[PDB]
Amino acid sequence: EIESYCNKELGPLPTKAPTLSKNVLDLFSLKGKVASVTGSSGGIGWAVAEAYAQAGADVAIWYNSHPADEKAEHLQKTYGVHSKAYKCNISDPKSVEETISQQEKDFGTIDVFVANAGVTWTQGPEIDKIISVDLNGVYYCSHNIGKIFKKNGKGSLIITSSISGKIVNIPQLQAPYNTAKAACTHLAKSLAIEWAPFARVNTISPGYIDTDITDFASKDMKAKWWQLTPLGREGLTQELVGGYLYLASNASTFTTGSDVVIDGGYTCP
Amino acid sequence: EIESYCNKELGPLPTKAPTLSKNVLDLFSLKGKVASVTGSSGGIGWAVAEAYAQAGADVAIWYNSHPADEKAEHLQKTYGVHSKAYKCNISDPKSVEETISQQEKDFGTIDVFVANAGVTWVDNYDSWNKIISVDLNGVYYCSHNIGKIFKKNGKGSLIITSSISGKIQLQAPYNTAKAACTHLAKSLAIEWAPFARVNTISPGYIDTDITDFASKDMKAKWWQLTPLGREGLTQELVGGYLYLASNASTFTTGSDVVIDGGYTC
Amino acid sequence: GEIESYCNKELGPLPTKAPTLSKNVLDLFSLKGKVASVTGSSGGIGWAVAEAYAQAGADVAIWYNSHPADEKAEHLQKTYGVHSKAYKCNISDPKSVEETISQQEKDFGTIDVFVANAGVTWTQEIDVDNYDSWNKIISVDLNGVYYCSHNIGKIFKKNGKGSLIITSSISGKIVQLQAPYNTAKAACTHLAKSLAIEWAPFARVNTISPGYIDTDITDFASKDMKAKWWQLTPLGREGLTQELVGGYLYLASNASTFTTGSDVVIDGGYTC
Amino acid sequence: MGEIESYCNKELGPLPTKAPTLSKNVLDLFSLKGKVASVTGSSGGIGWAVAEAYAQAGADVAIWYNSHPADEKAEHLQKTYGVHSKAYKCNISDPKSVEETISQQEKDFGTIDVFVANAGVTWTQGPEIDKIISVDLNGVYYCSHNIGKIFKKNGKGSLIITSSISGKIVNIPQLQAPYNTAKAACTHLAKSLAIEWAPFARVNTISPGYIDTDITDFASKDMKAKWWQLTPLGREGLTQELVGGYLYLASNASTFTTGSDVVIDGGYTCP
Repeated sequence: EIESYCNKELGPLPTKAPTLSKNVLDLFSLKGKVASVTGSSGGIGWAVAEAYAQAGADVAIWYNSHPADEKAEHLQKTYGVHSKAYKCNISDPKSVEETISQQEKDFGTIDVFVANAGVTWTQGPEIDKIISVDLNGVYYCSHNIGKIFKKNGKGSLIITSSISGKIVNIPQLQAPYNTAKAACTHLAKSLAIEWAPFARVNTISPGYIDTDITDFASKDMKAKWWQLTPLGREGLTQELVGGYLYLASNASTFTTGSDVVIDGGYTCP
Repeated sequence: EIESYCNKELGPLPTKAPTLSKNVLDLFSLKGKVASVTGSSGGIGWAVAEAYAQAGADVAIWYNSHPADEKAEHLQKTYGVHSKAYKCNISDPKSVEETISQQEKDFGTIDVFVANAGVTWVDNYDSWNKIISVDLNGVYYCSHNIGKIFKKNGKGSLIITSSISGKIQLQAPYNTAKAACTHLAKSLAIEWAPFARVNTISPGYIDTDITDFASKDMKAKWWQLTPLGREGLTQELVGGYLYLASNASTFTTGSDVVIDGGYTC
Repeated sequence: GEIESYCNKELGPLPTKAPTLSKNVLDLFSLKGKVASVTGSSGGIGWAVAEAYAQAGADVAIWYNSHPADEKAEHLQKTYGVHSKAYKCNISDPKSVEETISQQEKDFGTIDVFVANAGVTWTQEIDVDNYDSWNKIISVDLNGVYYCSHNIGKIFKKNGKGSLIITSSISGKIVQLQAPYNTAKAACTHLAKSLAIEWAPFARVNTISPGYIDTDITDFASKDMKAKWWQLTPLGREGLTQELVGGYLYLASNASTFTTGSDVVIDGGYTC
Repeated sequence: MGEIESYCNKELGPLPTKAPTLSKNVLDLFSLKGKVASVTGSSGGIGWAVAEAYAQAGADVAIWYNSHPADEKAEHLQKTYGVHSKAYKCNISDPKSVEETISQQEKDFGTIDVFVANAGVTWTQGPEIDKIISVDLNGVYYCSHNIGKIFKKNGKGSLIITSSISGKIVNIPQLQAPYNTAKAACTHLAKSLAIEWAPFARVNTISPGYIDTDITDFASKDMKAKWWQLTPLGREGLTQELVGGYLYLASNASTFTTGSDVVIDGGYTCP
C-alpha cells in the first residue's frame, strides 16, 4: 500500500477526489455552510461576511470595539441566512477559544473560516507608514478551528495576508520592509500539510484597497500607490470578495497551500 | 496631475474603478460575454470551455486534427449560447491571426481568452524547437491578436495556462517554455493595464488526457508528494478559470493562481 | 553508495570530493592550461571577455558570423602567446553549432570554459512583421543558447570539468521589441538553473547579468534614452566592458568552484 | 538636455559620473597592492581565510578579535606576505568599541580601502537539545556606519557584508522565526548603503551556503548528510571557495558592482 511523504494520516494513497457539481456556478455556493469571519465590523471582514451571506452561508461576525449586531441582523433581513455577532478580543487565546466554541454550538459547525488579524499603527503627539497584522490571533484562531475541521473531516481556512510591496509587520518581527507575508505564508503552508486529510488552507494577499486599513493615509501618500499600481488605482473591497469566495467554496477543492494575489498588479518581479 | 510610473497610457490617475454588481454571484456571470479557449477539443481546454458556457458566455472552441464542431453543437444545445469550433495551428502565426479574426467577426467581440498551448494533447534539436514554437510562440501569437481586440474595446481578460508536461532530459524544453510564458504574462499585464487583465493558471498533476500515458508506478510518485494525496480533476480547475475570466477578479492582474493540491506551490 | 542525492542521483555516494585548489587566492584566477570558447567575440562584450581570458592565460576559440575575425585570434596569439582560432557559425543553426563546437574540441583537445553571449552579440536585417522579430529573437537568444549547451555538455560531461557562463542580455532595457528580448532572457535564466542541477557531477553553470554597458550594443542609443539610464543607476553612469571582465574571470576560473546556479549582477545598482 | 540630476542620491552631481581608470590587464584588476583591508571576525573561520587572501592579494590587513588573541595572525601575515598587518581587540557589539577601533585603524594604516563586515554567530544550547543560528547585525551596523565616514572623506571604498542563503535558517535577535530572516535584513542594509554611498563607495553582500568551518563545528554527521543531499554540487564548500568572491568584490574587478548579492552555495538556492 502506497503511503504519503507528507502526512501518513492521509491513509493509503490516493485520497479520493470529491464529488463536485457538474455546474460551475454551483461550485461557488455556500448554501448549507457556516462561515466564521473575524474583523467583520468594517473593512475587508465586513465585505467578506456580506458576500458569504449572499452566497448562501450562515455568517458568524466578530466585533470588539463597536457592536455589530445590526450587521448580523442586516444579514438576516437582506439574505435570509442565520447571522449572530460575537464580542471577542482577538489577541486573547481564552476568548478566541471561548468564541469559536460558542459559534460551533450556535450554528452546529464551522465550514469556512476567514482569519482577518486586527491592525494597529502608531501615533504619538504628532504625525508627518507601518501597519501591523496581529498574527497571534491568527494562530489562536487556526488552532481552535482546526479541531472542528478534524472532527468533521471538512474545512476551508483563509488567512488574510499582504503583498511584499506594502510594509506590513507582525508585532514580534518589526522591520522597515514587509515581514508579515513570510510569516503568514509559513503559517499557511504548514497547516496546509498538517490539515491535508481534512481541510484546505490558503492566503489572500490584498494590495492597496480603499478601506479602513489604508484610510489613514493622506491623498499625497495614496498618490504614490496609484503610480506604482499597474491598474492605476486602489482596489475596492468588492474586488477581493470574489477571491474570498473562490477559496471558501467547492470552487477550490484542489487549492491548498496557496496565496492568491489581488493587488492591481503591484507585486510584479 | 499624477502621472503613472508603470505605464503612461493610464492617463491622469487614479484610473476609475469599474462598475460592479453588489452581489457576489453576479460577479462570476459571463452572460453577455464571449470567450475563446484554445485546446478545447478535450482535456483542460474543453473543461474550461464548458464551464464558461455554463456561466452564460458564448464560447469559441479550438481544435487540431480532431474535429470538434459536435463539441460546439453540444455547448449550443445544452446551454443556450452561441458556439463555433475553429480549426487552427497555434504554431503558425497566420492561422492564429486568421482564427481570432474570424472569431471576432462571427461573435462581435472577445471578452475572454484562454491560451492552453502548454496543456494540449524524434531528434532532440527538433524536439526543443517544436515545444518552444508551440508552448511559447503559440502563446505569444495569440497574445498579439487578442490584444488588438482588447485594446480596441477597452476591456478583456487573458488566461495563460502553465504546462504540467515536464512534471511528467525531456523536461527542459517544456519548463523553459513555461518559464518564458510566466515572464511574458507578467510583461503583458503591465502593458495592457489600460484595458486588460492578464493572469496565469498553474495546475498541478491533473488526471486528464495529458496524463493518460503515465505508468501507475509513475502516478503513485505524484500522490505521495502532493499534500492533498491525489491528482486533481479538471472540475477543480474550472472555478479558478471562472474567477479570472469574470468580474469577480477585476482588481487582479499579473498574478499566478496555483491549483496543485499543495505540491509546495 | 550510501548517502544518495535528491537533486542528481548521478552524483554518486555523498559527499562529493572537495576540489583541490592553490593556496594562493591569486592563482585561482589563472586560466593557464585550460581552453575557453567565447561566442560573439568578434567585438563588444564577447571580445572583451575573449581578450581577458587570454591575458588570464587560456587558449581562446572565438566566434563570428558577419565580419570575419581570424585577424582578432591572431592578435590574441601574437599579443599573449596562447593558441587562438576563429570560427564561423550561425548560432541559430543547431547543425552549425554542433560542427563548430566539435571542431574546437579537435583543434584544442578540450573545452574547459564556455560563454554564451548570444544576448549581447549583434547577430539577431529588415524585419518582415512583429511575428518575425519574435521568432528571430527566440531563435538566437534562447534556442541558440540551448544548442550551445547541449554540445558543450557532452564534452563537459566527458571530461568531468566545465564552467558555462550564460550572459543575460541588456536589450529590452534599451528600446515594442523588448518583449521578445526579455522573454528570451527569462527563458535563459531558467535554462541555466536547470543545467546547474543536471550537470552538477561535472560542470558549473552560472549567468552574468550586466546593466547598461557603454559598448557596441548601445552604440545607437540617443542621449535622451541614455540619460534616464544614468538617472536610475545608483552609481550614476553606464558600465565599461573592462568592468564586466573581472566577473567572467571569476566564474570561468578556479576562484568560483563552489558557485553554480547563481546570477552575478554587474549593473551599478540598477536593480533594487 | 542640460544638467541631469540623479533620481537616486543627488549628491552624485550632474550625470554621468566619470568611470574609474582601470588596468587593461584583468589580473591587475584583482590586485590589492596599495590598498588597506579591515576584516572583522578574522581570528575565526571565514574571516581569517578572507584576511589571508587579501594579504596574498597585496593588501595591508587589519584583523579583528575579541576572545581569542590574534597578534600571532597579524605577524604571520607580515612575515609570510610582506604587508602591514595589525590585530585589534574589540567587542563588536559595543558601538563605542567599534568607533575607536576603526579610528585607531585609520591612524595606524593611514586609510581603509576595503572593509568586510562578519557578524558574530550564536546558536542555542540547553538540556533538551543535542538548528537555528542567529547573527548580530548591530555590529554590522556600527561597522558600516563608521567605515562609511572614512570612505566618504576619501572618495573611495568597498564594503562587503557577509549574509546568508535563504535555505539556511538564520535569524537576528530582533527577528526570531522558523525561517531565514537575516538575509532580508542584510540585503536591506546593503541596498540602502549602496545608494547613499554611491558617490564614493561600493556595497555588496556575499551569501555563503554550507561551509566546512567552525560556525558549523556544532553539527552532527546526520545533519551534514542532509545538507549534502540538497546541495546540487553534493557537498559542503570550503572557505578557499569563498575567498575568490571576497577578492572580486574588494578589488577593482568590480567597479561597476554595487547593490548585488554574490551567492556561493554550490547551487543550494534554486527554484
